[PDB]
Amino acid sequence: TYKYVNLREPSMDMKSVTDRAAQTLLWTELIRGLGMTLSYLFREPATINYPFEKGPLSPRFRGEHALRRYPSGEERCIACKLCEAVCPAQAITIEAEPRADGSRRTTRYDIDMTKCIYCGFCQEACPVDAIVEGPNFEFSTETHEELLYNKEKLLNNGDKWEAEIAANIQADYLYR
Amino acid sequence: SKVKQDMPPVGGYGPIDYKRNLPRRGLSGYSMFAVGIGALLFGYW
Amino acid sequence: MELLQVLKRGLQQVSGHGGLRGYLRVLFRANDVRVGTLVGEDKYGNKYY
Amino acid sequence: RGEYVVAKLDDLINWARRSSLWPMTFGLACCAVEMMHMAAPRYDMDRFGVVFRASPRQSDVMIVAGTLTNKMAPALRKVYDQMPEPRYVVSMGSCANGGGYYHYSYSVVRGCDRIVPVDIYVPGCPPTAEALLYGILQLQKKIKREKRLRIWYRR
Amino acid sequence: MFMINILMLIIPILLAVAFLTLVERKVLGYMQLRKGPNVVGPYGLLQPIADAIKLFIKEPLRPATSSASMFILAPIMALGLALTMWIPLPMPYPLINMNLGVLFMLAMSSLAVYSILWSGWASNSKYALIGALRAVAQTISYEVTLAIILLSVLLMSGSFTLSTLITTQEQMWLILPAWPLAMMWFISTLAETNRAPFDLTEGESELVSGFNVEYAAGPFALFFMAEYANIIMMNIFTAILFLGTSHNPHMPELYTINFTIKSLLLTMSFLWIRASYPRFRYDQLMHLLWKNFLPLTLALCMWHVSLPILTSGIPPQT
Amino acid sequence: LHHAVIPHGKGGRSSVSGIVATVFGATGFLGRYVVNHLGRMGSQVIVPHRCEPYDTMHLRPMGDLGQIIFMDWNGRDKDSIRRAVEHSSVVINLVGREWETQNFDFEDVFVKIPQAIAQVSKEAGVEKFIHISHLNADIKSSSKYLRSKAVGEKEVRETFPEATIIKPAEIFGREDRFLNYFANIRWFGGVPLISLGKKTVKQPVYIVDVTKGIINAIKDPDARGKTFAFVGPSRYLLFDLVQYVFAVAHRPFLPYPLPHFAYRWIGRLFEISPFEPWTTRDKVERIHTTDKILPHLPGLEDLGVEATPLELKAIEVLRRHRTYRWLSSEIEDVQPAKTIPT
Ligand SMILES: NC(=O)C1=CN([C@@H]2O[C@H](COP(=O)(O)OP(=O)(O)OC[C@H]3O[C@@H](n4cnc5c(N)ncnc54)[C@H](OP(=O)(O)O)[C@@H]3O)[C@@H](O)[C@H]2O)C=CC1
Ligand code: SF4
Ligand code: SF4
Ligand code: SF4
Repeated sequence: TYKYVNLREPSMDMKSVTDRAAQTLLWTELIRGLGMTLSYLFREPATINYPFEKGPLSPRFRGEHALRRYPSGEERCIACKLCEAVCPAQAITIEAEPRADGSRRTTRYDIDMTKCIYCGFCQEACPVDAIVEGPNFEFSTETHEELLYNKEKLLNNGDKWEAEIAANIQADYLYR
Repeated sequence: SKVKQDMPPVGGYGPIDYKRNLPRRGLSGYSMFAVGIGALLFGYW
Repeated sequence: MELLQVLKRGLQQVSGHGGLRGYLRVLFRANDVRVGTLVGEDKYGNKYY
Repeated sequence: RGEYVVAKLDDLINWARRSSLWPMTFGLACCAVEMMHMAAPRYDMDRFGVVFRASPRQSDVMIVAGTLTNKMAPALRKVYDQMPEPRYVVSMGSCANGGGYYHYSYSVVRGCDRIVPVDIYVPGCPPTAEALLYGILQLQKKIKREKRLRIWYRR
Repeated sequence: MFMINILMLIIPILLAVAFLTLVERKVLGYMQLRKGPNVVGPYGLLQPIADAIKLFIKEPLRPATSSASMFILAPIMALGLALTMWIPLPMPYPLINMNLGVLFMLAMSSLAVYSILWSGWASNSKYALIGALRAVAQTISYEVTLAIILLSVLLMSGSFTLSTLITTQEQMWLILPAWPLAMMWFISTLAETNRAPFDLTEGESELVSGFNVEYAAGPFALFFMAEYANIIMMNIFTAILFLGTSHNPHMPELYTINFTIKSLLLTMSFLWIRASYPRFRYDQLMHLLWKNFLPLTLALCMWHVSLPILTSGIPPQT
Repeated sequence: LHHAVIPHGKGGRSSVSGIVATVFGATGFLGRYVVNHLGRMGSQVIVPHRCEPYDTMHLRPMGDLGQIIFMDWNGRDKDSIRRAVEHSSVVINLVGREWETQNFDFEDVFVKIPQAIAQVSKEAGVEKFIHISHLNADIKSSSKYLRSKAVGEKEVRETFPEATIIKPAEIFGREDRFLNYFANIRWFGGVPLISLGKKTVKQPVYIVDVTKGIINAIKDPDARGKTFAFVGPSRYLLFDLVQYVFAVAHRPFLPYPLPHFAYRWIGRLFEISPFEPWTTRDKVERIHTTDKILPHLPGLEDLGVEATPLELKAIEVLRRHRTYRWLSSEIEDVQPAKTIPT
């Protein structure tokens, strides 16, 4: 099915022709546009008072990365490199070896936050919820080097945003 | 337990308007011209 | 007359911010003089409404 | 002391510049859509004194919002060189930060910092309109800390 | 005491221009569901100060291809003539009481176009040239129509003195007998001031910035200052022509208050119109004022020359 | 030169050149070219700056990520100098001023700062030290600038004996004070010249020639303890050099002689400016000082650099000073100046 958008014929009765003549001379339809913007002047603006008011988000928000721990404090990452393999932008670099106690742990975990496309695949691929994208979106830097995170920066992010990351996961892990 | 999912209410959702609605306003062409001439005549007098 | 209720709400903001010093502090610190219910305060002094 | 008076004048000109930032109307890719949403009603960058102007000669900030290609790199430096000083550059998004999703492409400049100096890096693909607005507010606080006149006085 | 009088004229005009920028940015904002400047000073009352200081401590550059003398003369000519349009305005007592005030403003308005033509040509840029030639086209569109409209309104007043328009409209506004002329005058002032929907000499979406594309820093400010001082001046002219206020010799202050309000509301309409309509094409503007206004303006010029004669209502010569 | 300081790559921006350089006075004219060349080969550059960070921004693109490091230093603070050199293998001193400020005299920036940097560099174990003197430096000059340069050139030898001292002539380039200084005289109508510029001989050198010589001295192991004289290939008369400058710029040339004492009084008037003076009594002496012929010092050719003639690279510097009428005039339009053959 379809419909014509601009297939119409104006009635040629004298009253209609005079109505159009008044519109042409008295600018009637140009004053409706004035009336429409006049109403908006009296509507409450939709502007939030940033940084005191923040736009709403959801638990699934994909922000700054963080490396998580277990309740014991042990690192969750066991150097499986699934996040490194699935990263579309090849933003992750990992190196691992046997730890002093024998555990499988990484000696390098670098995310180039300027290659990353903030897509969430790494947290979808992680079998132990080690790597997550946190809710932080205010981490602008004054240098390109500050965005090349290493394992120390990512662990601090985890120790920093754990109280919030753990709650967001709790509210969304039943959809994953 | 029972499956819980993001589903519509049992009775469905209420009607949603989509058609163009530009209301008719103003006076007729005859009335507007009549008011216009009347203003001129008073102004001239 | 709700026109008068508008003025009283505007005056309650002055009293709801703890006087004239508080009313001007928030106006020049946040460019907003609304008064809302206090929800809590964190260890750094940030107040949430 | 004479260094106190210049410090107050330095505050004055610093205030005049961070309160009247005029970005150049310059967008490249998806990151420009989030730059429009900063001008949209919800965030309204215009209320901070930030107004877009099309001419490079009437601009104080270049927001490189999107991917920079080898074909576009000469044009970007041209409009940057034509901005009267003082001028600031804000790199928005992964593409303009370090090449982003197209870092290993034959036709993509790996970071706009290879072409022009950069003051603030806004990470994201794309950064939220609230993340770019945070970046512009960080630029303003970076201008507040300039002490040109307190360094001229001590020469 | 006359030098003080001049300063009591130009200095307030610049302050009015400075805060008309703030009013426009907020009025458009609310018509666009925004707030506009509300951070730099309470309710954005310090925004004009910041922008002025910013531009005058910014680097001004002369394009390598520019003609330096014309490049610098043009901004001076625009602001100098922008302030000169105010000295014959009765509010209610003019600074320079001219017997031919109406004609003086026409000549000064025409002379002020060359600040656009010479700025664009001196820039030696293609975008500055295109905007300059739109000024030629735009002035060819309204200049003839704008003069005859004024002539038709002066045939009810009596002379070219602007103070005499206050005497003409003492019993009744001139907008009642001449609302057809008021409509064509109002749209002619939009064209003359290069305002939307007739902002063609600049045309941001078409020419980046038009004639002033190369100007920067202080020199750009003078063009901006002149443009807004012209909006207020032309809306003051409109109020005096069609919304004449009653003059009490012993309470001249009451005139200014009523006269000031009518100019602001006419000035707000300019901001109102910029937020409501798209932009004409500079060839459609010519057809608007040559095929619609001009035929009607000539007819209304014949009518207003015959109407006083056939009703014995010819105004006094003095 | 342990494992981290072994060269790698193919001399690109992402390579490792093995050079860890501290360039003092890198925010000036000769310092932006040195940092540019060091960062082109992938060198670790430390840039101690005294000025606002806004004025160091043009230096940031000049290196890959993490290659250019900025520190804040003070000429009279010996601890700041140590923080900026203790990790470097070569130190390059480019500090200088063409005038005197209320806070730093000519002997503060040419005798004390150069000696402070040299001493701390030796105490910190730095291996190479490159000091930029002036060609016309000697104790018995009419210019404090040149008198102080000779003294500083001597304190460096006594403090860092293995230092490589380079003595350039007047350097011409884009952001220079030699060709731009002459062209900008057009604002004052005529071009004053002491003895009408007929008794002064100048041998200007190109900035890239000086920049490539300094880089070569770092990599060449035989440049230690040797004083070099970087000069151009041709010697000109000041009248002919200035006349050529106005010919390239297509500006009217109206020279007139002015007594040496009168040119000093004029220079004294310009020195009152609380900003960069247009001219000083010292600049007048330097401009009208014959460039020394030092055949006993090795030149650019001893570092593998071919001196660039002034003619080939003068239009790039002076095209900015032309009007729209003469912007497009080609290089081959102005006849070359007259040289002083040996
Ligand atoms: N005509 C020429 O160019 C010649 C150059 N030379 C020598 O080469 C070196 C650089 O010359 P050039 O680049 O042309 O001159 P510039 O003025 O362009 O550079 C001067 C540099 O030294 C710094 N400087 C000056 N005074 C101080 C001070 N008290 N404390 C700290 N830093 C200071 C400046 O720092 P900042 O800008 O931040 O204030 C700047 O970085 C100088 O030693 C000069 O004598 C010798 C022969 C010819
Ligand atoms: S969010 Fe996507 S692009 Fe970023 S690190 Fe994870 S997988 Fe890679
Ligand atoms: S997917 Fe998880 S466990 Fe595997 S390497 Fe990445 S962060 Fe470590
Ligand atoms: S950083 Fe992301 S949003 Fe921005 S241009 Fe690149 S892919 Fe698009």
